[PDB]
Amino acid sequence: NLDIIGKRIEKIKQEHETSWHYDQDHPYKTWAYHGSYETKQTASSMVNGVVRLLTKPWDIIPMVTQMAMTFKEKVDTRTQEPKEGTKKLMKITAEWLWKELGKKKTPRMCTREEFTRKVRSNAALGAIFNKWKSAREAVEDSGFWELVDKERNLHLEGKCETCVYNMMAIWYMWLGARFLEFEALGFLNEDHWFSRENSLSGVEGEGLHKLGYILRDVSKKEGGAMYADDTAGWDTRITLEDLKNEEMVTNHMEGEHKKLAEAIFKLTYQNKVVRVQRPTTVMDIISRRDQRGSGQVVTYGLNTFTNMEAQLIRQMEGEGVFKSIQHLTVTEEIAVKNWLVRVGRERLSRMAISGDDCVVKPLDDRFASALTALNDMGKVRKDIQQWEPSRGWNDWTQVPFCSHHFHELIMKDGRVLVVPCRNQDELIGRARISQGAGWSLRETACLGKSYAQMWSLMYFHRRDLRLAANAICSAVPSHWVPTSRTTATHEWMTTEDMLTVWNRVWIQENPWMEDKTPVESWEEIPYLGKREDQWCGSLIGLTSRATWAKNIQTAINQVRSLIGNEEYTDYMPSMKRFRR
Ligand SMILES: CCS(=O)(=O)NCc1ccc2c(c1)OCO2
Ligand SMILES: [Zn+2]
Ligand SMILES: [Zn+2]
Repeated sequence: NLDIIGKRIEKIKQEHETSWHYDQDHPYKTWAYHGSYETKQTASSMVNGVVRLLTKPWDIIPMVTQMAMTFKEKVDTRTQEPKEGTKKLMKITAEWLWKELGKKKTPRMCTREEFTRKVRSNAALGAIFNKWKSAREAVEDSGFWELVDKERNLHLEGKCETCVYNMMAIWYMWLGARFLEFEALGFLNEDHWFSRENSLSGVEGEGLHKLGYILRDVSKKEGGAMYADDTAGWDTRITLEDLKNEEMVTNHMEGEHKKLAEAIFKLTYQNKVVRVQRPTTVMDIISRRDQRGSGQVVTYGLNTFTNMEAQLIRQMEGEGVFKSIQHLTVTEEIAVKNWLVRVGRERLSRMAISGDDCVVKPLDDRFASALTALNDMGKVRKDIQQWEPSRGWNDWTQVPFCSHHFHELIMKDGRVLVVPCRNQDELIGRARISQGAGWSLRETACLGKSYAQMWSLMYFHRRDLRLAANAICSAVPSHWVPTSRTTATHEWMTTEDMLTVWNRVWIQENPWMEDKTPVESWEEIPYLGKREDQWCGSLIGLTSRATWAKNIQTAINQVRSLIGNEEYTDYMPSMKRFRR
């Protein structure tokens, strides 16, 4: 308790000595409370005018228009200690999994140089505003690095002063604490520990154009249904036993790195200090030992790790490797170890795991009712009763993964595309939203262009999105560079011709495409069936959509008149209906 977190608490106390009060009407039950102090402040979603003016039919669709308008009683819950059998299953599995992930990789520290480059190219590192304005300024000023140095030597000493979370559920830290996290644990992401090649279950770096092909490869295995169970609030169900199995990656480290990594896990992950906005407006300084509250990129890799572990154990339960979670007998331990050594890698290859999101094709359907370990680890399924067997999927094209489903699409020349899809109202509603202040018209146009190029590359098979993408690319000056403020692979972020990028992604670099004959025009690139396009939210067949398509040059010219006298290209004649 207070020996590890007290210093951080002590320091915050003295910075607000005029306001410190141990409030008695504090709402916390599962968080340890320490005190309050005086503050007063809060970032709503803004509309992208360029995308909205070129998507007029969706102005009257509430599922689109409501997305631009507008659980902290789940963070204040507790997770029971797993049983002795469960804790043993997790420890054996975690030990084995870190070794497999480590066979072809070397843990190493990430550099000030690597960190500096990251900040000088807009990556959502989740820092705060004070002493310097932005991340860019702090990184050039040598004073920062002396503060970083002071904390760094404190961590080597086994102590912490400034590594404090700020709730808003996204936990921002100051850039310094973020650096020390990245230096110790960035290697998991920077060196692709959760690539499919390295982890067998993972999809880190894979790209939305690969995920369908990966699910179709899992479908080819002999076994039962495909299970895709969502966890209810994964980050809140991370136990202290989970955080200790994750820390075992430090067993693979040496020297300084081992000590620096050990301090991130001990001082910031397995003990936390957080400041929260309460409107009754004070700042509450609360602590807890468990739950996930790391940088979003370390969170992704450790979520993937612990999800891989949890699903191998659920597979062991289905296959009868152990009888009960109450207690592992000495000979069950050797059977579990032996299962891992004998079939562990095969069983990883039966899964696609993206942080808290999984798809599992088990050996058979005993998996569906193998719920004792999953429930006792705290990984309780969403939208199904605790002990009701899982509903599996019989067809890989129906399975949900990373907010998508996947279609098999046959080109007029016989070649097979596996394409990503989701309800079209979600895609159009997201492209009509921006975040943050001070957007110029040019910056808004360049964000519209990023969405349009993503649609041309990933959702070309949706009639409405290929037309809207062509319209936006026609309305934005041809040489203006697509932008984003918060940055999977992003091949649409480019000024290269989108047909050339489509050829590179879907033909040249596609390992599931044997014939490498380039496509010569957009008209060779197919759509979903008309009925399937409607099922997935198309407006084809509506009067509003027909008027929009017919009159699209008038909408393009409205946006061109607002942006002014610039160089534009007409992309509409890439589509048959606008080709005379
Ligand atoms: C290929 C470019 S397009 O999407 O603009 N034309 C196809 C189409 C238009 C109207 C329809 C339809 C299909 O089915 C019902 O009404
Ligand atoms: Zn610290
Ligand atoms: Zn679809």
